[PDB]
Amino acid sequence: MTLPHIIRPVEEVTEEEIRNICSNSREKIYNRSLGSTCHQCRQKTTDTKTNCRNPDCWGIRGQFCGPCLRNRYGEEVKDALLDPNWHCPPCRGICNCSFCRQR
Amino acid sequence: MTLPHIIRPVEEVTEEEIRNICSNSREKIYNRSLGSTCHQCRQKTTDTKTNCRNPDCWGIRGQFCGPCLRNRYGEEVKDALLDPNWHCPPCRGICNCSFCRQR
DNA sequence: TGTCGCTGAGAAGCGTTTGC
DNA sequence: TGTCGCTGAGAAGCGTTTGC
Ligand SMILES: [Mg+2]
Ligand SMILES: [Zn+2]
Ligand SMILES: [Zn+2]
Ligand SMILES: [Zn+2]
Ligand SMILES: [Zn+2]
Ligand SMILES: [Zn+2]
Ligand SMILES: [Zn+2]
Repeated sequence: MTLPHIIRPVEEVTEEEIRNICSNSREKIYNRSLGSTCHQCRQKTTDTKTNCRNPDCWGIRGQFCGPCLRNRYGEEVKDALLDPNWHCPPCRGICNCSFCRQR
Repeated sequence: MTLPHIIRPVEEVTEEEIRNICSNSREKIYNRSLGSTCHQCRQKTTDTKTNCRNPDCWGIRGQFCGPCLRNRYGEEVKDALLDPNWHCPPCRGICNCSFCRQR
């Protein structure tokens, strides 16, 4: 059931993907088929989300929506998508989601 | 992929299952279809194996073969199968398998 | 510009495997 | 009477969800 984690190279990141980053939480488009889930807000939407570059990372915990990364971690998805060494907050051990800050 | 954990009641344990407990490791029958895996020796065989009674337990880590439970933990599968309150060594946190004693 | 609860999740088994 | 290495594993998303 675990969705495979695939590292998208920074040179392979499209400007269409960059412009499809969500800016306002309430303006999201839910899609049970093509959408992706943000680890923080746990909403499966079509807006572009971050991609963890840690080889040992797995699953969906590296995917964060636009609003979530800039409000819970003070970082921009556009910078994380083009960051060669970006690790998700779970990898950094700084995730403050409902689950992570309890466990 | 996780095999569901089902608690077999002690009153529902068959004498045929009891007599099918493995006694010698080298006299095991491998079966990729009907066999079960022992958490300790990691062999999928048809010999009767233990069943953890912990409700929060999951997966295969509660299944131990005859030789493994009596050689690594000094306990008998026949006693564990009829024990109302038996928890597997992983639940007791005393598992000494190759993986558990490292992590 | 905004978030958590809840279910169900939380591997398993072949291969290179058997104590001195 | 006997055991470990190795791959691949290690959730995800709807519902009861949006900061004052
Ligand atoms: Mg799974
Ligand atoms: Zn989010
Ligand atoms: Zn990560
Ligand atoms: Zn988290
Ligand atoms: Zn065994
Ligand atoms: Zn158990
Ligand atoms: Zn173990």
